[PDB]
This record gives sequence, C-alpha cells and structure tokens, in this order.
Amino acid sequence: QNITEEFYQSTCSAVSKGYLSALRTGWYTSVITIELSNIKENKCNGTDAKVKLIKQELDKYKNAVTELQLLMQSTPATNNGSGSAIASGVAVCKVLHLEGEVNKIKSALLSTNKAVVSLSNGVSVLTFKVLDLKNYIDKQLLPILNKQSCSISNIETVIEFQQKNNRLLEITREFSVNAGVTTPVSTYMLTNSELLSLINDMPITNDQKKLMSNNVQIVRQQSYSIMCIIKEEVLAYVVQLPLYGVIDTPCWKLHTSPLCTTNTKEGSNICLTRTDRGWYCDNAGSVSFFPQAETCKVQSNRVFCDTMNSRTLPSEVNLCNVDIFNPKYDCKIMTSKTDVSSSVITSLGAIVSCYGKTKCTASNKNRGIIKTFSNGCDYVSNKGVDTVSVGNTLYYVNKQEGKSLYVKGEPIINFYDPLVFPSDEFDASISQVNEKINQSLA
Amino acid sequence: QNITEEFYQSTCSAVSKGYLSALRTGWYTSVITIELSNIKENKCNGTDAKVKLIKQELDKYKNAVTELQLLMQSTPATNNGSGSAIASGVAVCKVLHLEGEVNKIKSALLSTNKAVVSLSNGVSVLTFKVLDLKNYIDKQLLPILNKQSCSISNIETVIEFQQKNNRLLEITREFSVNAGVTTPVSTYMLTNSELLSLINDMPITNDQKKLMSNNVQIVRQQSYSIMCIIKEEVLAYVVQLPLYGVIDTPCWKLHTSPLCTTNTKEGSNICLTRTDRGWYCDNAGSVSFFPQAETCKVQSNRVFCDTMNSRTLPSEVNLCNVDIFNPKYDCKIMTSKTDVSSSVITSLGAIVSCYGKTKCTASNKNRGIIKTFSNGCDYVSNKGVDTVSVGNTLYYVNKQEGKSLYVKGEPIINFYDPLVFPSDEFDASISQVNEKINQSLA
Amino acid sequence: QNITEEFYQSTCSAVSKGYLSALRTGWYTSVITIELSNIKENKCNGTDAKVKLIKQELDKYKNAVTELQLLMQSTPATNNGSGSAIASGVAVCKVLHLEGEVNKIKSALLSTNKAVVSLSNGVSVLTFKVLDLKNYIDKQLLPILNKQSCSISNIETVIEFQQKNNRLLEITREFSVNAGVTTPVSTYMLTNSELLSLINDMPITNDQKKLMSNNVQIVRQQSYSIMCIIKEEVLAYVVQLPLYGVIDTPCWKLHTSPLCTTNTKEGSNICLTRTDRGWYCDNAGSVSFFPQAETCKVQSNRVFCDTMNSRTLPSEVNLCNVDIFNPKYDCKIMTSKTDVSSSVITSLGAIVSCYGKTKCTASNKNRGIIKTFSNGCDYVSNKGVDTVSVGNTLYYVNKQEGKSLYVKGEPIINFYDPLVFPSDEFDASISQVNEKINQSLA
Ligand SMILES: *[C@@H]1O[C@H](CO)[C@@H](O)[C@H](O)[C@H]1NC(C)=O
Ligand SMILES: *[C@@H]1O[C@H](CO)[C@@H](O)[C@H](O)[C@H]1NC(C)=O
Ligand SMILES: *[C@@H]1O[C@H](CO)[C@@H](O)[C@H](O)[C@H]1NC(C)=O
Repeated sequence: QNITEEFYQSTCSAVSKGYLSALRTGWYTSVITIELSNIKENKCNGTDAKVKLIKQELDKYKNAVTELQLLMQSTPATNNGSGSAIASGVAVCKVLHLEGEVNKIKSALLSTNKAVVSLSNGVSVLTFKVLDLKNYIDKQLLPILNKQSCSISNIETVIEFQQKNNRLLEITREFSVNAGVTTPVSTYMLTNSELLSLINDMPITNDQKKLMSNNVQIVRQQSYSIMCIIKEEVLAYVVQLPLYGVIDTPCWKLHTSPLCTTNTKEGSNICLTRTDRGWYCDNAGSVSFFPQAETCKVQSNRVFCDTMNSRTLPSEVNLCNVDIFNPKYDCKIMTSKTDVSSSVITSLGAIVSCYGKTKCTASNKNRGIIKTFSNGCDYVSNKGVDTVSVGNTLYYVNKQEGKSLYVKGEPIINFYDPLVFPSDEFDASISQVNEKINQSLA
Repeated sequence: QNITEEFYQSTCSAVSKGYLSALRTGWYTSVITIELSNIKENKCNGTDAKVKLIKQELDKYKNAVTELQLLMQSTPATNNGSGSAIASGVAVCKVLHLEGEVNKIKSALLSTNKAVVSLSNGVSVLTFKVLDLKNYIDKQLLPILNKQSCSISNIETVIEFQQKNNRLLEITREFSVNAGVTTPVSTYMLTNSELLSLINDMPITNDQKKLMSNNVQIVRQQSYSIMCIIKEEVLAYVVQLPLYGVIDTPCWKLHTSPLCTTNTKEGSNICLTRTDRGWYCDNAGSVSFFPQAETCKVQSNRVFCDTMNSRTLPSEVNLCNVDIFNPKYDCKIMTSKTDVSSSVITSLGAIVSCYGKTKCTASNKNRGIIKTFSNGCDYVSNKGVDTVSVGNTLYYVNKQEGKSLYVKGEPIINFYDPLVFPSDEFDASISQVNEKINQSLA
Repeated sequence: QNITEEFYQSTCSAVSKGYLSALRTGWYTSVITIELSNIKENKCNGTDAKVKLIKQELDKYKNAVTELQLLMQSTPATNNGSGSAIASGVAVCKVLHLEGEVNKIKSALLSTNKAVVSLSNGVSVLTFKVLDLKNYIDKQLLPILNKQSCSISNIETVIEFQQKNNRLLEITREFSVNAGVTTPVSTYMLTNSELLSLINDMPITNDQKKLMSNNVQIVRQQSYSIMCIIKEEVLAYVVQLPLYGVIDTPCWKLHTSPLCTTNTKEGSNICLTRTDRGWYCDNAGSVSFFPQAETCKVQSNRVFCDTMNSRTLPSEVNLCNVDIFNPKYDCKIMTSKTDVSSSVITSLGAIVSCYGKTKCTASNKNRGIIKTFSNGCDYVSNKGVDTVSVGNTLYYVNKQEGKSLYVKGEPIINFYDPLVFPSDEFDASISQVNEKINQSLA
C-alpha cells in the first residue's frame, strides 16, 4: 500500500516502487449456451396487428441466427487466429465442431442449466445455459402459429417475447461488428451474477477468487468472448477468462526523459535518454518487463499485466536505477541532438526537461507559480504542486500520496566530449557508446 | 478561408497555409445527475403477466445499478488515472466522495432540475438532472408493489417504465465496456438539447459560444464522460468539455516525402527526408507542433487540436520551409538508402517520390493519364487531376480548391558526396550531417 | 489449399507459402435512402397515456434527425476527408448536395424501393430504400394528431411505431459517435439480405460475386458507411464496398527474428535482423508488400489486403529468402546489441531466439517438454508441439496443418568481425553494411 518514488538526477529518470503484481499466466475457457428452437418457415393466412408484431419480432430471431451463421463461416472460428491470445478458446471452439459434443453439453444442461462437462479433448469446461429461448418459443409461440389460422391472443405475449429475444439480438450485434471476438466481455455476453458465479466455481484457490471478485471490471477488460457454432438448437460461445499465476510480487515503473547539455542554441548540445521505460515486475527469479503501456492496468496499488506482451530480463536489470555504469548489466540508452523541452508525469511527481528559451514552471492552484525550472532535467513532487507547464503545454500532476526521494547526482551527459560523442544512436548502450568513443579516439 | 500550398522541390516537402486555429488549453467540468430510488427487495405473491413484465424490467434497473457500483470500485474513479486528460474531471469526481457534497447537489436540483453549485473545493460547477427516475418509480410503481398483493394495472405503465429506464440502461452499458470513461460523449450521456444548453451557460465569451455551438460534433469527439458515484439515491457522472483558449491564429501542415538521388539500381543512391511533419500553429509567441495526426481534427478551414500532445517550438522553425540550411534553426532530417516509390496526398495536391523502375502517373477521370512522373520527387496540384498511381497503389487527390505554388529549386541531395554521406541517420539534422562529413574528410 | 513453410537458419527468418490473394483495388458506391416525413410541431390539448407514449417516441424521431443534421454540418461530408479511403464515397456524397439529385433518387424509388440511378456526375449508382417511414407516419400517425384533439387508439400502433423507428435510431447513434463514418458496416446500416442483394446486382463478374458472398463478414469489415444529407424528406447515406481486382495470385508472409552471436554476457555479442516482415503478394508483374498486419485479413488460405497501405517492390525482392547476399536486390537488415530472448509464432511453427541465461523450451500438452532450445535462433514445426515458452512468456503454436522445411545454413552473423561491425543500424542493408566495414578497415 506504501507508494514511494526515487528520482535519479544523474540519469534523468525516476522509478515508482511499492506496487503489487497480478500477472496473467493462463486462461480459463467456459462455454456459454443459449437454447434455441429450429423452426419451419410458418406463415399465417391473415394479417392481424397482434400477429404482425410477432411476425416482425420473429424476423429478428431469424436474422440474428443467419448473421451468427455467417460469423461461424469466417475467422477466427476456422483456420486463422491460433497464434494469438484466443488460442485456448479456439481449441474448445474447434472441439464443439465434433459430434456429439453439442449433444454432450445439451444433455448436461436440461436439468440444471449450469454444469461442468468433460469434452473428448480432455478439458473440464464449465457450461452455462443463460437463456432457454426454445422452451419459451415452443410453449407459447409455436402452437399459436401451427393452426393454419393464428390466434388473436393478448399482446403481453409480444412484449414478453421481445424481452427474451433482446439479449440474443445484442450478442449477435456485438459479434457482427467485432468479427466474432469481443473484448471487454460485455454484460450481455456474461452478466455480473453469471460472471461472479463463474469465478466462484473455477479450479482456483480461495485467494484468487477474492482477487478476481474484487476486480470484476478488470477481469472483464482482460477477457475474450468467442463465437463458435449454431448446431442442433444450441448457440454456444466461449468466454476466455484470465488466470493470474503471479500475485503479490513487487513491481515498479521506470520513467525516463531526455538529458541534454545546457546551452542555449541555436547550437550543438548533445543528449542521451534511458530506454526500455515501462513496468517491471519480479517473476520466477527473473524480471518481467512490459514496454507497452496498454498491457498493464493499475488498480489501487496492484498492477494487472499480460505476460504475452512481456520480455524476460535478468534481475540485474534493476542496476540501471542505482548505477548506470555497472558491468553486470549493459544498460541501454539512445542519443540525439533534439534539445526540445518536455515533461513526464510520474506517479508521485513530474520530471521536467527544460532546454532552450522555453518557459517551464510548476504552479499551485491557489498560490500560483512556485517553481521555475532552469535549463536541464529536474523533478518536483506532487506535494503542494497541482500543474506543470512546459511552453504552451499544461500537465496535471497525479495527486496520489507517497513519499518522494530526490537522488542528487551529476548528469552523466557532462562526462562525454561532444566532439567525439555519437549523437544519433537509435538503440545503443553504455558499453556500446564508450567503445564507439575509443575507436574515434585513434 | 483562403487555402494555399507551397511545394519545395529542393527539400521534397510541402506546406498547406491558410488555416485557423482552435487549440484546447483548458477543461470545463459539469456534473450530470440521475435521480434514483432506493428500493427494498419487494416481492409479490402471485405471478401475473402484467406484473411479471414489471418484475423483469425492474431487474434491469437493479442490475444496472450493481454494474455501475462495480465501475465505482475500479479506476479511474479511485487512485490511478490522474496524470492523464481526465485529471480535471477526476478532481470533481473525488470531491463528490465527500459529504455532504451529494446532498448539496441534490438540494439544488429538486426545484429547477438544472443549477450551478459551489463545491467544498471551490469550483463553480453546473449540475444537471436529466432524469428523475425516483419521482416516477415512487409515484406509480412503489405503491402497487407495497400491497403484499400487487395490482393488475394497465400495461401502459410497463411501456412508460421501459422508456424512462432506457436511457439509464444505455449509460450503464457504455460505461461497463469503457472502464467508466467514454469518448466521444454519446447523445445518451448528454443530448443535443442538453449539450447546447450547457454551452450557452458556460463562463466563456460570446465568441467561444458560437464556435462550440457551430461545431457540436467536434466538441463531442473531444469531450469525456466519467462515472463517479451512486450515493444517496443520486447517480452522478462528470462530463469534461474542452475550452479553446487559442482561436484564429494561423496554422499550417507540413508534408514530407523521401528525396533520393536518381539512378536505377540495383545500386547505391543516397536519400534524405525532412522530419517532424504534422500540424504547426502559432501560440503565444512560439509555435505549437502536433506530430500525431490523431490529435488535430480539421473542420472547414479551422484546425481543432489538443495542446496536451504538442511540443513548443521557437518561431524560427518555419525557416526550414524557406531555407533548410539556415543557422538560426537546426532543421532535422533522416537518411536512408531505401529507394522505394511512394506518394503523399497533401491538401491541394500530391507529392510523388518515384524511384527505380516504378510506374508513377497522375490520371484524370475522363481524360486518362495526364502526367508521367520521372525519377525524383515531383508535385502536382489537384487542378484537373483526380487520381495518382504509384506502382500498384492508387491515391485519390483531395478536391478542395486552393491556389498552389511550385517553388523550383535544386534537390539538396545532389549537394552531398555519396562516398562520405551518412546513409542511416534515424533522427539527425543538417548541422549534424555536415559535421559528420567533416570528421570523415580527415 | 496447400500451406507450406520454409525456415532459413542462415537469416533467422521464415516464409509461409501457399496462400491466395484477394487485394482490394477499387471501391463501389451505393446510396441507401430512408423515406422520412417532414412534420409541423403539432401538439395535442390533452395528456393521454396512449398519446403520451407517441409523444415520447416521436421526440426520438425528432432528435435523431437533429443529430444527423449536426453530422451533416461536420466532416467528412464537407471539406476535409478527401485524401483518405472514403474519397469515392465523399464524391457521391457531394453530388447529392446538388439539385435535383435528391429528387432524382426519390422518384426512382417510389415504385420499386430499389433501383439504379445515373447522377449528374456520370456514375451509375445503385439506390436502396430500406425504410419507408414517411408512408407509415402519414397514414397512421399524422391524421390522429391533426384533429386538434387526438384519438385514444389502440396501443398496438405505439409498438408498431417503435419497431419502424428502431432502425433509424440505431443508425443515428452509430453515426453520432463515429463522426458520420462507421467501419465495419453494421447490420443496421445494411442487413444481410440487403448486402447480399447488393452484391448480386453489382457490375462484376460471376466469380467475384461468389467470392464476396462467401465472405460477407470480411466484406463488412472492409466497407465504409458515410452519412450525407437530410434533404426533402429523404435520408441518404453512402455504403462503400470493396472491389477485389487481384484474385488468386500467390501470397506469402515473411517472419523475422533477431540473429545474434552466441555468448553468455554480460558482454558484447552483435546482432542483425531482417526487416520488412509482413505479407507479400504478386501483383501485375511486381510484388505488393504490406508491412502493417492490420491491413491484411486471412480467411482460410486466402489473404484479403488493401492496396492503399502497400508498397510496390520488384519481383527480385523474393531473393532475400533464397540468398540474402544477392546483388540483384539490396536486402535490408537492422543491427543492435540487444541479446534479449523472444519467439515468433509463424503459420506452421515457431521461431525461437534464445540468448543469455533464458530458459526456452517447446512443450507438449500431455507429454511435457520435448525440445530445449540452445543459444541461437532455432525453429520447430507445429507437429506434436502445442506451446513454446521463452523465459516467463508462454506462446501457443498455430495448429493448422502444413508441411515444414528446415533450410540448414550457417548464421550470417558469424561472417562479420565484431570489432568492426556496426551494431546500431536502424534501417541498413547488406551492401550498406559491407561498405561501412570497408571504410573502417582503412
Ligand atoms: C508505510 O506506510 C505507513 C503508514 O501506515 C508509515 O507509517 C510507514 O512509515 C511507511 N513506510 C515507509 C514509507 O517506508
Ligand atoms: C483570397 O480569396 C479571394 C476570394 O474571394 C480572392 O479574391 C483572393 O485573390 C485570394 N487571395 C489570395 C489567394 O492571396
Ligand atoms: C498438396 O496437398 C495434397 C493433398 O491432397 C498432397 O497430396 C500433395 O502432396 C501436396 N503437395 C505438396 C505439399 O507439394
């Protein structure tokens, strides 16, 4: 719960410590079924207002099935889509193409509406029947059609049919514009009462059940819904839920900013920037790194990340935060001559890289300007500061409370000779730059 | 309203002038409230068709509140989400967690349904009550439930309840699949009559009211809707509207394209390309630059950009369009050996970089091919041209009318010696390349 | 239908052959019309429950038109949006601003509801009237309003009006939050029965009709819906369909992975990686290349790509797969010192780049670990393998069946001297690296 932050003046970088991990290492597949009714193209002789409304609402049921059958003919239910994140779901999606797998799940749900199943591929899958639309249609709609003259029943049956058919039409619509795969999983795909009941019945520890139940919105955002088949009066689609195998290991986020020589110009000042910024978490003796910010979602002091878009780095990678010149790890930097001003809003403050004739200030909402940044790379904590201005750009500082630490140190950009410094390294390293200088010093 | 364009043959770049600015420099927060009714889990003894429909439609009201309460437990309403664009909205979202802030806005809306409020944090916020669902439920639905036997009233009350509850269910659905933050702000979050009435009552000049009212769709696309609380029979969510503090200052868009030596090969021809293409606008003595094309939205001759994703550059940056070798500003270029053909559709024409054995032509819809591009970097105005073909790729030229200017000049790629030219500079500059040549000339 | 794959050990790259092309080279524009009724602000004297529901449902019709008129005032219907993919649609969208173009399409649809038209710009466009809402309103809703006292008719007219108005409200909502351009084209914009009937009546060969009809979901994902006008009781919007002019030409996908020297360190090992990975297809004597993976969609063994985001390359570009040192084409590589482990899931297997102390294995679901990768770049086919682990990251192998070919060869990284190797080339080439070595060897 304690959040702390350290700013390294020598490297123009900051690290936000104190977070807890929640890394997804596996998937859990569950089949959601909707009992449907196969109908003949029945038609009535007369055009009655109470019957024409049923005629129109039945067409929505007929068109939604036709649309889902078109989604069944296209990816990812067939062929492409196996080397991605929905691989575990497609495996179950492909099993249901076998017979009588649809009969195996239909027979286990006619008595409870919700049960476990064992498929022929040997995966114990929880099956849900969230809508028994066949039971409703065959009991109150099919006999009235069948007469060859249809009844003029009360119109409340028409409204009851729209409510039963409403959830089916939304699922079809969500699948139709998302190529049969939706994420996050909407409440129409799986309601809150169904998702919570699904979490409580998963082969997981009691600790992981509380974790997922207290962050159901995060679970939805990291889940997938995959359309499968319409076979034998059963509409089945797989919901792929995340399994967090790494919990409560320490995480930290690295913030970087350009570090340049301070001159005003109109001239030549060299720069360097630490690379590989993002989220780092300890994971099985190594360190998992997440470069893309879209993969990690921060809730309170816990970080939910997906290990599919991660890189495994040795634990010595944390040495770049304490000593960038260490030999145990080759810390990576990029170089340039772009002396443009910018600011990075960290967790407990803001890094400000002010260069040229740019006006960089940190202001208070009531008090006004409380700090004017000189040329270079500086830092200010959120304590008492509300906004940071860099030129014509305004940044709002994160207000979450934590203790900050300003680690004083000489900027490492002053250790290099500009006449020999490689000022255009896209993805270099400290040892790569120092040896590139030794060659030019001949 | 006049749009002009200049093509610089020396640098293989173009500039589209004549635009007006509309840069967002601030946010305006307003609270939208929905009066709700806290209910007991009341149940009836009998199952009546006219009552069961109310039973089902009431469950949607009960599930939508439960879903929004789950969104209230997750970000950005708590902790994370303060260093982003919704910072001003989260500040008001956090204030409503205090008491009796919910009672302060509920008391000011029972008489008008729409009023200003002064929160404890000292921000004058406009509050709207767009739906008084409590008044409807407690007057026509609660007494019928309460009997311990429920009435068989007319079914028009059921349809009236679905219309009142329809807007609440859509807001919950839009929030549930967007982590409680939606953009653009949909008409269900804020209708056209409500948004226009909101713009007319904002502390802004009469000039800015006409600007926002004549571009309400652009305002929606640059606005945010943030879910906050469900506390004491009131559902409150903040709508964050943009404030354009820079209006009618001149803007221009820089288009670039690779400039290579003309040889056919199968061989070694060097190339260079101007960097930092995008939108430039004058802003407070400096120039705001917008590299990402997603930040600026062009409507008629006015450019709507967000200064959060901008860089403040000195006014001398425009010298790269008139003299790329000027000493007052270090113009940036990148180099490569990739002699691949490409085309850039500008505002009033198209830049064509034709290299190798590629067939580059500009055609007319009725006439046919009217220009065959030779090897090099050329330009053609939209006057009489409808399409541009580069190899197997077809580009459609923008048809908007403007005067074009072809600035003849020797391509600067011919000034360099290929045997000494650095042909792999990711992000270099003119002075950085000329000094990199002086070192190799030893 | 045959899918094969070749892995080149010398270049740490793979190619997936056997695919068929479906490249989009043109657009087809069609106008979809909705007959509307212009009304006066009629009001009734009494507040009747059967009439108030019509009062409320009519407000949705009045607000949806006002919202679409606001979308008509903004882009892309006016000015900006011509240099993009919707250029062909905007051309027809602009023609309908002329008179009496709206009268020309309204007169051709009062008798069939579906017909071809010839606009003044000379484009034969198919026009559809998918909803005659004017006929319904003026026949059953206007006379009841007109009385100055409105009738207490049966409430089934209210439900029939919500069904007729439902499709109009969804189109307005989809346009309002997408700036008047939606993609994919939803079923509400164009139903399956309407889209199939549209494909059958297009000026295309019988071969292209079967191709589009068997992949209607892919056609929807590559189509655009553009809002145009609300003029003279007619709501018109253009649906832009793709035209595939390149069919059944061979395609292949290039997969690359870093190739480094094998040392454990903590030290200096040089690396190189083949660039320009993605989809390649033969197209008119040349080769179309698609770098972005979002442009190509793979269905079965056919690849649907958009030539707008492609590059035309000579046919000799395939020589980098058989001989990277060939002089006929200058193959491009990038260099670095980043010895981080990673894996690339190909079509019929997986490339594994294992470096350092990283644990890289390929496992079977039932059997367990079946291959332990040594340091270097290796490959394994999907035959018998289900997952691949690289450090703390788990990859699922594509299970589609094909024959794989392991092309043995010495890694080309061993041919270079590390003391003279340029280890930071962002976008270089083989001939560019060998000449960069000749300069340093002086
Ligand atoms: C952690 O937080 C607690 C607050 O209960 C505080 O007392 C303690 O000093 C903190 N420890 C740190 C910041 O190291
Ligand atoms: C600006 O546009 C007007 C059109 O009213 C034209 O007369 C004038 O010459 C234009 N000025 C330019 C292009 O500098
Ligand atoms: C192509 O597939 C057929 C399967 O019918 C097979 O018999 C043939 O050997 C394959 N040809 C190849 C892989 O070259």
